[PDB]
Amino acid sequence: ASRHGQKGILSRLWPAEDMPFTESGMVPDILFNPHGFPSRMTIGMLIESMAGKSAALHGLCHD
Amino acid sequence: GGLTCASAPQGTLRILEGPQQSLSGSPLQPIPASPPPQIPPGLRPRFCAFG
Repeated sequence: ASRHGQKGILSRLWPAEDMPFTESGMVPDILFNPHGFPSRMTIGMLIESMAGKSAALHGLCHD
Repeated sequence: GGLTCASAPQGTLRILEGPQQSLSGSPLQPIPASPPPQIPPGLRPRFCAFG
């Protein structure tokens, strides 16, 4: 689960070579399907991901 | 000491303490609003792309 009410069963343990790598040289470790957003409208999960990426990059902790 | 019945009274005095209102009626003193989150100064691009 995330902290926003998005529960979910693990369907697949996907290899790291088959995982979509970014331009930074980074794979994800969890893939999320974007169709869990429209009917549920957890926009705070998008803000949490942007905020957690900023918190990791700058070395901060956001409110 | 015959204790006769006297007449009906004219009215009623009623003594009670009054509150002081020199303090209240002043301009209100609310709790100050917390500031909105401001971007920290000194944020730089730390990550440079490889190669």
